Amino acid sequence: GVFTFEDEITSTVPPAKLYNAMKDADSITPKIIDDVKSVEIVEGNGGPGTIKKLTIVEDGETKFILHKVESIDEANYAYNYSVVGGVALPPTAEKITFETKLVEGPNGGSIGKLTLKYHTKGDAKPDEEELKKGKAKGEGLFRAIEGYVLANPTQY
Ligand code: NA
Repeated sequence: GVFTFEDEITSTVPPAKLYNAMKDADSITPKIIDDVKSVEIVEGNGGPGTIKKLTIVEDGETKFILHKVESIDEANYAYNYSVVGGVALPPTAEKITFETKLVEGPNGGSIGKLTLKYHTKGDAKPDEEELKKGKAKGEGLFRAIEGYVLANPTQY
């Protein structure tokens, strides 16, 4: 099954800047998110289809996550990736898709829509704590990208 969740967020950063930073997540995330150590491209050019391997630390243990870039829609300031391997995919989970879309907000900032698409095996539903964790991760990454732009104003 596929279960979809949307959350509306705001930023003081305007959407073209955020969107540009989002596309730079491979370099930004290991700097700001303590546990993310590295991002390696396995196949592809950064565009849709690209497979990436993230190396993280959890509890002093090195772990690996696999991502797939799904779609990048500049017209709607949209950047979509999926978690396709590693700890967030328990056996009844197939894939988790994290979509971010931005529009102009009032006061020269942004309104974002964070979509989480939790793909399960067969008739299973998402575990409640897994969903909570997934939403937190999605919002954390958004706030890492935003944090970077707010701390490095000249760069965007
Ligand atoms: Na780090």
